[PDB]
This record gives sequence, C-alpha cells and structure tokens, in this order.
Amino acid sequence: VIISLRNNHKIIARVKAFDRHCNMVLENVKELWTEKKGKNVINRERFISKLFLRGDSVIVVLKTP
Amino acid sequence: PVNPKPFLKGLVNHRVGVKLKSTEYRGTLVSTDNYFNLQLNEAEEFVAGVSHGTLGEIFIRCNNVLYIRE
Amino acid sequence: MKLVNFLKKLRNEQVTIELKNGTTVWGTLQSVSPQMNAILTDVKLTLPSDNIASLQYINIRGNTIRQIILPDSLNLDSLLVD
Amino acid sequence: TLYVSQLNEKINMQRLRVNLFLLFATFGEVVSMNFKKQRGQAFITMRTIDQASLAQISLNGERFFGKPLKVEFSKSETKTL
Amino acid sequence: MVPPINCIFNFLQQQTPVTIWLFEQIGIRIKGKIVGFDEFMNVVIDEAVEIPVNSKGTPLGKILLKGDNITLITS
Amino acid sequence: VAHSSRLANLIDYKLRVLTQDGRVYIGQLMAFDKHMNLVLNECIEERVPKIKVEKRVLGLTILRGEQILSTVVEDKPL
Amino acid sequence: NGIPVKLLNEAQGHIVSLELTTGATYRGKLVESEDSMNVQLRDVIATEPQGAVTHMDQIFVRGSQIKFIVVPDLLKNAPLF
Amino acid sequence: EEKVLPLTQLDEEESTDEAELINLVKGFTKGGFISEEISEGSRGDIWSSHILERPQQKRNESLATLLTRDNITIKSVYEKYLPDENSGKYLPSSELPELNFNYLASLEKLGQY
Amino acid sequence: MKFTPSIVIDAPQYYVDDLQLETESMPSSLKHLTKPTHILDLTNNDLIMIPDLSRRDDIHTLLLGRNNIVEVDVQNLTLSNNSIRRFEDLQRLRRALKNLTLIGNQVCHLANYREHVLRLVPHLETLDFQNVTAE
Amino acid sequence: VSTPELKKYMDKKILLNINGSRKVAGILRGYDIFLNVVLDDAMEINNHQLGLQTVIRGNSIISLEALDA
RNA sequence: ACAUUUUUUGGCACCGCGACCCUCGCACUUGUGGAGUCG
Repeated sequence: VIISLRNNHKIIARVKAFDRHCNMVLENVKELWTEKKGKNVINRERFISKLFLRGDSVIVVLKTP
Repeated sequence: PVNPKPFLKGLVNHRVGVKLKSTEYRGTLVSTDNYFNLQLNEAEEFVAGVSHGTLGEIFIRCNNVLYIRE
Repeated sequence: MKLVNFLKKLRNEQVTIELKNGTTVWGTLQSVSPQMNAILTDVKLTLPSDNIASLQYINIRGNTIRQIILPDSLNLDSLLVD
Repeated sequence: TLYVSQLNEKINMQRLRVNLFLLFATFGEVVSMNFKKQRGQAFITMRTIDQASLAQISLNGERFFGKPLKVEFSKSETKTL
Repeated sequence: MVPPINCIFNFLQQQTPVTIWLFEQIGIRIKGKIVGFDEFMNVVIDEAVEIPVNSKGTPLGKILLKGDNITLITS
Repeated sequence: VAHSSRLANLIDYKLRVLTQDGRVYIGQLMAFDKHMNLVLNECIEERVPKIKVEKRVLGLTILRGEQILSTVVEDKPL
Repeated sequence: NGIPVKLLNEAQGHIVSLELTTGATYRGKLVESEDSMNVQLRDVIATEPQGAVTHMDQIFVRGSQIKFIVVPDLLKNAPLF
Repeated sequence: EEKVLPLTQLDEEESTDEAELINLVKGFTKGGFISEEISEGSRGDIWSSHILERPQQKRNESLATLLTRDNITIKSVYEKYLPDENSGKYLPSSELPELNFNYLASLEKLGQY
Repeated sequence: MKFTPSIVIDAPQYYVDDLQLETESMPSSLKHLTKPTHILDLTNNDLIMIPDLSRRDDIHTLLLGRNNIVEVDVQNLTLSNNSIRRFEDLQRLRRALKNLTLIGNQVCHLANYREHVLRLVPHLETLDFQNVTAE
Repeated sequence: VSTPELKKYMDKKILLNINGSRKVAGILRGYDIFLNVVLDDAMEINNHQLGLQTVIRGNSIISLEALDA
C-alpha cells in the first residue's frame, strides 16, 4: 500500500501495526520524494527494512490492487 | 434542523470532494466517523481543478481536511 | 491495540529517527514515554547534505518524531502480543 | 563594591559590562545602566574585600575606552552582598 | 454575556448572510447561510460561495466547512 | 554526562534546548511538566541569523513544551 | 499540577517578559495567569520581530501562542520549589 | 582513561594513534575488543597489532581474522604461557584447522583417552 | 596540583555576571568539562603555555590573568599579567577573536606592539580595552 | 477548566490580533472556556467593516489587546 | 487510559558602523544623549 504524507513523501510499504492515531509499523518500506534546490528536477527513493511512522504525517492512505 | 454529523451519515455511498491544508479530491464516500476521517472509492486527485490521477480506493486523514462538497 | 506499548517494549535499540524538520538521529533508545518522547543515548545528529554533530544524551519530544527507523533484526509479531 | 565614574558612555551596555568583567577579573572573582542619571558609571562587586581594595588602588585613572576611570568605594552595601 | 454557542444557535434560527474566514489562509473566504451546529466550531452551510480577497466571485455549492479551519463568523 | 533513564532524574543539570523556531535555550532545569514545559534557572537564548551565534541572556525562564523540540545536557551540576 | 504554571502564577505582580510564536516580545507587570498560560499584563511594551517597539496598556495573551516567559530572578529563591 | 573517554566522544590512522595513546590495562583490552567488534577486515588485524603493542582470547580474535600468520599467533600463544585449559584450546584450534599444526599440539598433549 | 578530571568535577560552576567554570602548571584533561562552558577562569595559576585544549565548541571566553604564559600553541582572550616577551610569540592568535587583552606583559613595551597586533590579528576589535580604530 | 477572566474587558472595544498577521476590532459581548470571542462588529485592519456582530474562534486569537483602558 | 480550539496527532513544506557634541551623575536595568550621514 501507498501513503501520502505532509512533507511530500509517497510511502509505498507493507503495513504491520495500526491504532487510533494512524501510526504504523512498516516493513518492505519504499519512500518517494525529490531532493531539489531550484531550478532542478531529480526523483529519488530509498529502501528501508523496518520503519515506525507517526500519524500527523499521514494525509491519505491508498491501496493499489 | 440539519446538523453536520447526520448530513455526513446521509451522504454515505454518494459522490464527495475534499480540499486540504492544498489539493482537491473527488470520490464516492464509503463511510465516516465522529473524528471526520474519510474512506472513499473512485478517488480522483483534482490538483487545483485538474484531475492529475485516479487512485481508486483511499482513506483521508481528518486533520488535513478543509471542506466537503458534492 | 496500542503502539505505545510496542514502543515501550522496544528497549536498548540502536536506531535512526526522523523528525518533522527532517533531522536524521542515530542513537540507542534507552526509554520512550507513553506520549512517544524518545530518550536516546550515544546519539548522532545529521541533516538530510551537510556535516554531522554527535551528542551523548538526547531527549527528543513525541510530537517531533515523524518516523523511528527500527533495527535490522526484529520479531514484530511477538512484540505485538499483549 | 567599587563605584566607577568618568566612563565613556558611548560603549553599548553589554560590551561595557563584559570589558569591565574582563579588566577586573585580574584582582578576584567579580550594575551599570545607561539612564541619564546612571550613564558613565558602574558598580563592580567582588566576592573578596581585599580584591576590591587592590582593584581600587591599582586601576585608579586607568585609561578605559579612551578616558581615565575614577574609582571609589560605594556608599552602600550591594543587595547581592 | 452572550456565549458563542448561543450566538451560533441564533444565527441558525435566523438564516442570514454569514461570511467565514479561513485559519492560516488570507486569500480565500466563504460566504453562505448556516444550517448546522456541532459541539465543536464545525457546521454545515448550504448555498456557500468561495471568495478571493481584495489585496470578484467564484462558483461553489453546498458545503460543511470544518471547525478547525474556521476563523470569523457574522450573522 | 551520566547515563540516565528519564528527564526527572536529571534535575538541575545545565541544559541545551532546541525549539521549533530554531533558537537554542541554555540553562539549568529547575522544574519539568506533564507537557514537557521547562523552568530554567539561568537561561540564555542563543540564535543563528541566516552566519554566527547571536546571544541573549534571559534569566529565570518558563519555557513552553509545544515549542520545545529536544533537550541536550550541556554540563554537570553546580 | 505543573510547577511552571505555579511559578507563572507566583510571578503575578512582577514584571515578566514574554515572547510569542510570532516572535513579538512583551515586557510587563503580570496581571493574571491561568492553568493554560493565558497571561494578562499591564504597562506593556511590545517589540516587533523586525525591531520596532510600541507601548501599550493591558495586553492579553493566550498560552497556545506564547513561546517562552521570562520571570524575575527573585522568584528563584523561594518558596514554591 | 577519562581523557580517552572524552576523546572517544570527540570521535583514521592518527585517530588510531590518539586511541592507542589513550589506552587500567583491562579497559584497554576492552577497547581493543571494541575495535574488533566495531570492525566486524585488515584494519582489525592492525588493531590486533596495536593490541600486540599493548591472550587466548586474542588468539580467538586471530581465529576471527581467519595461514602462516595464524601459526605466528600460535607462537604468541606459546609465548603467553609455558603450558592450563587455554593451551588445550590452542591445540583445539590447531586441530580444527596444516596437519603439522595439529600433530604438534597432539604431541604436546602426548607429553588411554 | 595537576589539572585533573577529579579537580574539574568539584570546581565551582555558576552563571557569571555565561556558564563559567572556576579554576595548575599545565592545561590538560579538559574533556571532562564536556564542552558545557561559555567561559573558563584560569586566573592566578602557573600555566606556561596556552595549549592542550580538546575540541571545545562552546568555549567563548578565556580569563587567564596572573599566570606565566610565555607561548601560545574563541571570542575573548584576557592575558593580563603574564610573560609574553616577543611580538612573534603573539603570531598564533592570527588563526583565531574580538576581545584581546595582553596588558602587563613585557611584549607591550616593544616598539610598534599595538600596530603589530592590529595587522597580524585584524579580527580583534578591542585591544587592551581600547577600540581598534581605522586610522 | 477555569474560565478566562475577561470580565474586565466586557463591553469594551478590543484589538483582536488574529492568526496570519491579521487584526480585528470591536466591543466585547461574550466568551467561553475555549476563548472564543463574541463581539459587536468592527473593521479588519486602509479599513472596512464587515458584519453587524462577529464571532472569533478560540484557536485563531494571538492576542486581544484592549483599545479602551 | 487514549487523537476533534491552550501544549504530545502540529499549518507543514517548496538597533548597528564613520563623523560631531551633550551629560560627571552612588546603582539594581525592556531600551536609553542629541544633529547629521551609512546600512
């Protein structure tokens, strides 16, 4: 599943935990953003094995079948 | 007579659009709660009135919401 | 139910932590509060393209911590048990 | 406490106090306002009394920021003391 | 004293020209008629109109504007 | 610095403190809170303009936890 | 209950300084404080974030938007702690 | 050692010189163990060399470094003592991994089971 | 009376009139202060050389009055009443520094002492409690 | 829990300094424990009044500095 | 012991420096002379 986030981070990851606050424990984690000081165009993404996440960050979660 | 929560309840299984803290959305409402978090189907991402992408099945977090509309 | 409990259970872990202002923080979690206030030891602050700054002890607040990057080896299901 | 007057009042308050501290640290472990009334003056308080006396005798008329300072024992005891 | 809740209720009873300001957003305002009331500042406001502020007029339908991003009311 | 468990156990230690605005408050923690508000004994706000450390001595300061980011130990007691 | 809150309450009467989220420092006699740091102050100066200062009478401030409060150093002594 | 601790807080060849200078002796052996653990290549073997500049556990670290140099480490083990179980551990490492290396340890062991 | 870790740990620590530590023949073992001080007072000691410091990012003020400083290995440096004798011995200060005091040092009476310091340590703004002026 | 003691400021004109470097004026008519303000209307700071009476949300208030003493 | 306005479910992200001259005053400090030029 993919998650949109306040800081422009598309978090494509496998969900493990879930709560009232929409905090999440994540496996198989693959974030997507862009380190870019203007004018520039770069698309970057990194793999992380295991990752805890805070809920205020979360804007919209989505499920791609 | 019409409060907000009941309106929200009524509007389940119907088209809605959401603005954020900004980007517009467009999709059919699945269900809602007291905290005003959302779950939608056939989500289309109106980037300032421009449908950038059609995501489909989504869940919007409450605090980023601005307003609901048909 | 609670992720707080899970967090508490995670003790003495050498972990990276990511903030709302993007600061990468390499340290050993000695403890965490019920409200996610992280207490680290053997701490290393780096920014996301500039030089590093190391510190012995840091108590970071719960509201700031965006993502705690967990350790390499971890049994999650077990942790999740009450 | 020693009372200093005849000080160049053009120095900013925080710089005056920091140079005063530096200069007087040589005699022992160590109040200045810019109001009309108090400008050009300062009270320097030392832990030891012998330090105050030594400071007074050795820095009488010392050129500080261009003017010769005039030092004297304060009239009253400092609140901190 | 006139509490805020009471005022809101009065407004609802009336059905009058309400002009809402947005929290941390200068350029936009809302203009409509109050229909709903909540324990928090949240309300539903049918026949709403989005307004760009004078540093014209824009089309908008029926809306509930969320309580957290409200600022001003008048009715 | 010592290897503490909590903040409460390290009361009266000289503390570096960061806040969301980017200022750095330094001073001895006199008292803590349920919401991480800090009383600081001899507080100095140290700020950095967009170059080199600007410095301001405050005194006895109540510091709100909302704005607090993180606290670090500057030195031992006394 | 919060000891900082208590301290703030105690500081009532005294001349507290007070910066907000905006970065607009005030100084004044603390009239009233509450559990939520909802401060009132008298005879209060008001510095702009850029530099310029403005005198004003009886300011109210909501603790949410308050950043940090400076209290006088006499309260350090006693007898809350 | 406290200066070594503050220097450790401050913390490659010159740094290694500062660390080796920083290294009572048991704390230094613990530091060499910290180096052998943190390095877990050839630089670790260099740390073993500095440790030599500073024993069966050191031989175990030499086994972790794993062939004539290992035999030299066996010579260091012989230097460590004239003879009791640790020497048997040395013969055990000699047997587990140069048939002469095992036969010699078997000979010293010979010096019904 | 070596400057030791133990010595530093029992030393008066306070907020001065900045965080200052109240303090010997040789400057050493400063690691133990843990970089927690804005000022360090080394007045009235027997130090010969201003050297031996660990990396100390906090340290902005050094009061070194009445010692025996004859050689130099930071915003304010007070060296009053020490033993610096040659203008060239002050050269290492060019690599630092806004407030400098070298009074009561033999070097003071050397011809052109003030101009030499000004040209070789231009970052100094106040020298011996007198404003470095343009002229 | 406790009520904001604004009974001193009741029925007086106040500069409500509000979120986003904005302002409001007007005579104070009421308030609550969340510090929402009910006030008889005035201008937004050259100047232009909107409304007959106005209600300001609690969160939005930076300050409510008294115009009258 | 628990997320919907005051804290921890975030509204985040992309006076000083040149000149001149005034004041000689025993204190506990938002700040502190004045004219003129530079920022």
